[PDB]
Amino acid sequence: SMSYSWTGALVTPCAAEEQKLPINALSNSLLRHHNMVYSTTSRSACQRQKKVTFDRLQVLDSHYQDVLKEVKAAASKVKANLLSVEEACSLTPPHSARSKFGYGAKDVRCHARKAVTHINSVWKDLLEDSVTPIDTTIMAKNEVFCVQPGGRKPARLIVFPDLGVRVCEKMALYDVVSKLPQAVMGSSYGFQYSPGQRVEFLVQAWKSKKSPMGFSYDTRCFDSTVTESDIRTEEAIYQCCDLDPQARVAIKSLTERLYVGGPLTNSKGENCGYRRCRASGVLTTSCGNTLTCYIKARAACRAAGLQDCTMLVCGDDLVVICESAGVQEDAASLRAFTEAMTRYSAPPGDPPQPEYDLELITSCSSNVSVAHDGAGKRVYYLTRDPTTPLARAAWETARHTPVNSWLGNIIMFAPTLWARMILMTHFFSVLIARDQLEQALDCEIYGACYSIEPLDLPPIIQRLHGLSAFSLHSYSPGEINRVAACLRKLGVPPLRAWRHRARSVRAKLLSRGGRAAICGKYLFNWAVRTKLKLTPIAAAGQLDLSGWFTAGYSGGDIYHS
Ligand SMILES: C=C(C)COc1ccc([C@H]2C3=C(CC(C)(C)CS3(=O)=O)Nc3c(O)cccc3N2C(=O)c2nc(C)oc2C)c(F)c1
Repeated sequence: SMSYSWTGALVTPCAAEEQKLPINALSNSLLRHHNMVYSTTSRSACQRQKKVTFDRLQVLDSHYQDVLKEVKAAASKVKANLLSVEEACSLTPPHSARSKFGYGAKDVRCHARKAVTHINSVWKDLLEDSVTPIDTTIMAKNEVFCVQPGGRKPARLIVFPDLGVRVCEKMALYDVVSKLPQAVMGSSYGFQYSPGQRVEFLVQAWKSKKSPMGFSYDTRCFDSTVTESDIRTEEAIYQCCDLDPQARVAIKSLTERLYVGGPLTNSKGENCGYRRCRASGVLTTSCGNTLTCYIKARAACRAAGLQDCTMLVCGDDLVVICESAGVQEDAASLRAFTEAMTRYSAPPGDPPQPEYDLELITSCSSNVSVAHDGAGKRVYYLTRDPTTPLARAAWETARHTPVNSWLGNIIMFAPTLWARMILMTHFFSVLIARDQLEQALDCEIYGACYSIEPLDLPPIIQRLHGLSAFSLHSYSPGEINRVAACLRKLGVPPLRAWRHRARSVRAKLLSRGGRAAICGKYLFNWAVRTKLKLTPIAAAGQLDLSGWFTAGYSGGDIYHS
């Protein structure tokens, strides 16, 4: 079966799409080489369509079936509930795509009668029709990157059903996709961990091995590798739970009418083609991808003869750490792993490489690195190449965007050199300049949208990373070099310039008192030689962070609050 078939109609925009980073004084103060920063647009959709379109050959075997049985057995212990229309409405993001039926996200969030009447009709139709494919829209994502001269990445494609259907997905499946993944994959389910917990997991997994070896496995176009049988298997797993009778009907209908495939319509209403793989923009994308990746990977580890594996799975992202059998044996085992994954429909982009140092493994864009606290104690933390974060931060300074990656990056990468010295300094300075310090902003954590107050960053950071996040120094030479080269590449001022700026920002924050002063004291202690004593933040204990690290929701149109 082909992942997609196409009619020749274009993937079309629904508004003008700005291509190049605009010139703005505040954005330019972060990053000057604006010609190297671009947004993907519908203009490159054809290139992406070509890449994501291929035939899937899938052959399953006894290891695969053995793992599937384990998963179904674990699922049978789960109880999940329906959400009410009101509950589902409250999970809809404020800038969720408008319905084609005359209402938008705001109407959903305020339980407007036109929205609710339509939602109720969609629900009824799910209960009454289990077969007619549901329409989806195909759009080109507008995402910002820095050039790497094949130059520019083509746009990723998002495929999503109508707003009314999305609310019904929440009613049928929000509780399932929030509970089931952790229950059936246990410690391997990556989205249950804060950043601090994720680094603890990876480090302990590595340390526990006599002679560790690890790798990341990069499936080429994972969504396109997911077969109709994969998606029906997911449905069978969902049905192992104790569910409400109406949920069972809706879940089957959603599977058969939406998740397994369906027609692709552009923003002009034209038929673009037909999908027989994973939809990138449905509630079950993260759960389904994670389950499918886990099942295939766990089976493939057995096929590969890998010894004492520890896996960490987040959607299509897979890390395995295991006991080395020797260099040639390990290399052969990774070839066998790849052959198994390939048989299961998931061949690699880049072939996996065995790594014998933890820092060399990249997972969810990130690698483990080490710094030191004030007493010379090694502290592990997750970092990443800052290029994309910085490029997006510059864009988000020049233009108002619905969701701010910069805030998510500060939250998730708070212990890093670059988040601390550059992102914190820049954004506190911009927020002060624009008189926006007190304003909550939308960002994403594991794909769910949150409204977060920047003045709450210090206790958030303490909870996610530990108090040491405000005291790290003596970073690794390789990390320092990577950041430095990024700054030269992008025309970002050097770190010592940011330090000078941070001293001013800090004094301004301290002068304001309250939460602002806590931001000055804790976030910018690094910028002064005469340091303040950083004691545990009282507010940290009081923060309700329930649901932050429960499940992944990228593509699933979820808002938490
Ligand atoms: C704890 C760590 C420090 C390391 O582990 C992480 C770190 C971050 C995420 C979140 C996020 C990001 C950007 C952020 C921070 C700005 C927001 S985020 O937390 O949602 N990036 C990434 C990646 O760069 C790579 C993979 C997945 C995601 N993420 C997704 O959820 C996601 N899934 C899809 C299909 O696409 C995306 C963007 C994650 F899941 C795991």
